[PDB]
Amino acid sequence: ARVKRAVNAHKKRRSILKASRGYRGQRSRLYRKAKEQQLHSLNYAYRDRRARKGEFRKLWIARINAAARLNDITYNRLIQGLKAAGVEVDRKNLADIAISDPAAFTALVDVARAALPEDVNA
Amino acid sequence: PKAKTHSGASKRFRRTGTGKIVRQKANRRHLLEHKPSTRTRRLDGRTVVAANDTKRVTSLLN
Amino acid sequence: KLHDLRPARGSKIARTRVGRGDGSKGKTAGRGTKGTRARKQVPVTFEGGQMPIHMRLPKLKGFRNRFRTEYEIVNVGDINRLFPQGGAVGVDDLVAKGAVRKNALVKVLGDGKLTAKVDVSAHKFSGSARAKITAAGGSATE
RNA sequence: AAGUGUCUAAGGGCGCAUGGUGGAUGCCUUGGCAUCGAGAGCCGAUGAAGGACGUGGGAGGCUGCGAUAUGCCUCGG
RNA sequence: UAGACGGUGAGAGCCCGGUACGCGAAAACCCGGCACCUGCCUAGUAUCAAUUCCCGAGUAGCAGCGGGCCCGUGGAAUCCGCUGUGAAUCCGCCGGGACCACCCGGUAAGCCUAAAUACUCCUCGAUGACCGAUAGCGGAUUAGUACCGUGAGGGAAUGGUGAAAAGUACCCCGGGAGGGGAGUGAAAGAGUACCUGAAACCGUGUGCCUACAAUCCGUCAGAGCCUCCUUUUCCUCUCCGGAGGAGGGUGGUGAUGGCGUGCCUUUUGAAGAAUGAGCCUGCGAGUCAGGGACAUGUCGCAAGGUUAACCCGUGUGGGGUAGCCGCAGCGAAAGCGAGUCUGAAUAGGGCGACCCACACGCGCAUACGCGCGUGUGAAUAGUGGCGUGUUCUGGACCCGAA
RNA sequence: AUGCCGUGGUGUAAAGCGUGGCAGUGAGACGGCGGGGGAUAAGCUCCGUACGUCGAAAGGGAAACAGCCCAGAUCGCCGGC
RNA sequence: CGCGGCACAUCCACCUUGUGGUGGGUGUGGGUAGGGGAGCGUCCCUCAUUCAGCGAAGCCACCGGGUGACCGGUGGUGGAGGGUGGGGGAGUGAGAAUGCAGGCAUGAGUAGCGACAAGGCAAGUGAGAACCUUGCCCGCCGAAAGACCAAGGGUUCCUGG
RNA sequence: GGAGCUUGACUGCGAGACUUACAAGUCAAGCAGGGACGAAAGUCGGGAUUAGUGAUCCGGCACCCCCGAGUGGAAGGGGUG
Repeated sequence: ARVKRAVNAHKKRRSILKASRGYRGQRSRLYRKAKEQQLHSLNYAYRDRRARKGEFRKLWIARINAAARLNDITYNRLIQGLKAAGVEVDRKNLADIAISDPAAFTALVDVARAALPEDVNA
Repeated sequence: PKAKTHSGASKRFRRTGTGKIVRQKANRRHLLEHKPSTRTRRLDGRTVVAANDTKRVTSLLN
Repeated sequence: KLHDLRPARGSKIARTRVGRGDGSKGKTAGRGTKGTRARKQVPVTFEGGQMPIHMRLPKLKGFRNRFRTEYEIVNVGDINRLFPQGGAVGVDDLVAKGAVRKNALVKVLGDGKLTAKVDVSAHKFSGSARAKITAAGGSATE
């Protein structure tokens, strides 16, 4: 019973290549070189989605800091004040507010300033 | 085509009526002047195979 | 029919094909080494160079008698339950009931209370067998 | 005045459309391997096996054939 | 009594060659039968006295050296061979595992002997959970050829048009090959370099990015264009379309930022400046026999189980009881038996038999259980086949030495 | 001082023991702590720890970094501490 | 930690309450050598069934689906053998052995083109001429680059195409 | 250290433990027989302990009816030392 092992292998070849399309040079043409890249690419996606989440926090923080400085207040005391106020609002939508409605951001700043106690002593 | 039994094992080990194999001790065939009767009694008799090589011995006999 | 005919559940274990990738079993597959075992099977006898147990231990004492006529052993308790009515016990009858190897001489053991008063036409009875047979009321033969 | 400011593709990259090279896969077979059963189990100094040379109306080889030469005679199909 | 296969323009019982089945041999050969021919016997069978001879000769046997038989000169028989010596013919001689007395058996050194058994160059008929052109014999084709080698020897590649050649008339470019137009053709997207026609590779057309910018040549964010497309301002031309565009969503491309040291093997340890791979396609590496062994799961039976060789028959079924494992083991062995051995005995010890929520008869006990029997229904198992894993001898996972 | 054996409680999910089947390992490295060999030496070598990590563990930090610090990735999330 | 989706042990209550499963809770789930468990897929025989020249296999592109190996539909090419399920059996899955057979790449339109004897012009055949033919010059070996035999080769000699 | 008498520098066993990969090594109260010292109780299975040793096969001496290749014997083999 000779089986002619071409077909079964071709399923892998055409699948991996059609997914690997777009890669430069001997990456989107060669099965055995493409296969390497899918391994590296997918390990990269695996860690990059998580890093992406952290990255977006970094961006949101920077923008909040910018608007906060426009209202003459730091990010530190901003978050401290909002926590004291119980305003459990995430940094994503807070940074959104910074653009959609800067006045609302100013209002939240006044709330934080009022909620903050007096100084840096305890 | 057909299994062989190790002739030395068949000439040194004795299977009992159950799943046990015993070993003859005889470190007493060369010099017997310095050995006390205590030692020769330790060697006299027949001793069950220690469980540390039965998985090998049973295949050597069979 | 054949299209409803199925194997028994738990039987027909699939053959673990060995050298078919890392997810199936492995590249080295059992022989995960580079020494002798990787390339060939060492005789089970060889221990390493030191004297194996086959020469280390002393030769089993004694010999074997060539002229040893081994007798088949008949359980008197089996006689008790097999022939509760007694009457007569022949060797052909006992082998007809399958209690002893065919075409062989026999002996009688006494391990078992004998109540059947029956004479036994056979060979080589033990003294305790005579005690039990005469207890029942029978007679020993040879 | 000072500043913002698209547009170049010599020639490369990626992806589509369409061709070429190659003859893999699929399907097949003028062909082979391994077996059961049944025969024969020898040829040859009457010149064996196997070959060179040659033979056809038409160049060469294979199969057949031997100065009677891709054939002759006889009994049958 | 034909539905086996194959072919015919596609999957045919009824189209065809055939099959089932029945016929069929002048002549030759083989076999068998018949007749002729050839060839053996004018008995030694039986009862008996046992005077005499005979029953295979440089043989047997012995000794020495060797072979081989499980038998490695060893206590070494039987058998064979060589070398020296060297007997007897029934009150004999040799063998029955050194050897000797007794006992049973057969009469050597002379010849022949079919069947049962093994094998297949070759020739029949059939089969196939065998191959389908890098497989099968190396050889499907000018194959043991071309070719290599002083030579012995070594030893390739090349299959497929189409149902039918109907192998593209004729015309036009071109020296021709080649191509286009016509035409046959179901189809030329089947044209001799040809069924199907992938990839590497080459190249063209075109959407998009790129000439101040370094990073296994990716991933994730991610603007702007391109293409597809929904709603919609809007064109009112509306029985049409949706043009261009905002917004939304696919498929490409991707400015620019972040992150990030090829794969395999071997290594204490690798991105590698350790090795290996130019790429693509195809080929290829833990498998099998055996009434093997060990263990395990399922399936037959149930103190049994099971048949091998072999016979019958038509598919692989029915028979076949020789044998195997189990059933009682211990001991060097004799041997005896739930005991057995060492041992004066075992008081002890090696090995194996015997587990109750409990009644009845019975001794002991405050209660609780020791023991002989039946159960208040109390405690249990091997064997064979098919699988799985391992293992043994078999080339033994494959390739590779000098 | 720790550590070891055993014992009575508390606590704990599997960790242990015995008997079987089938393999691997049988070349270790570094750091911390005690040593010895050495030169008061070494990214040297040889020992012990129920001391750890790598080996066989990605991630964050040490600028870069198998062995140091924190921490043991089932998968997803444009959510937090 | 939170919010959802898979899985493995143990446990709670159930359906054939250790064969086998349903709802829920807790804990667990990095992993090479290695053990174990459960599967996909190519080919082939058989049984049931069945699409199929109103177009299968194979191949190509697209859109979808599955935790994964992988699968389906549509359209195109092609033009005759494949699907589903229960079973059986493997010459069964290649990314690597300085692997093999075949084809094509990079190197690259790079090197090299073969004694340090030398070619040139005209006319002409011819679609096309440095290289062929016929003339005129030049040059070279000339004890060899000349002229005859042997071995060897086996028609390579001449004509015509 | 010293003195008198002696030979347990024994026989057949030894539960149960340590130790250890295995082989191997090591200790063992107590019991039967028989004996020594001891008026007795009691000690004694070599040396205050640890070093003074060498697996298997084969061969040799003595002993034990264990077998005895048809039987009875023997060769030879087997068991104990």
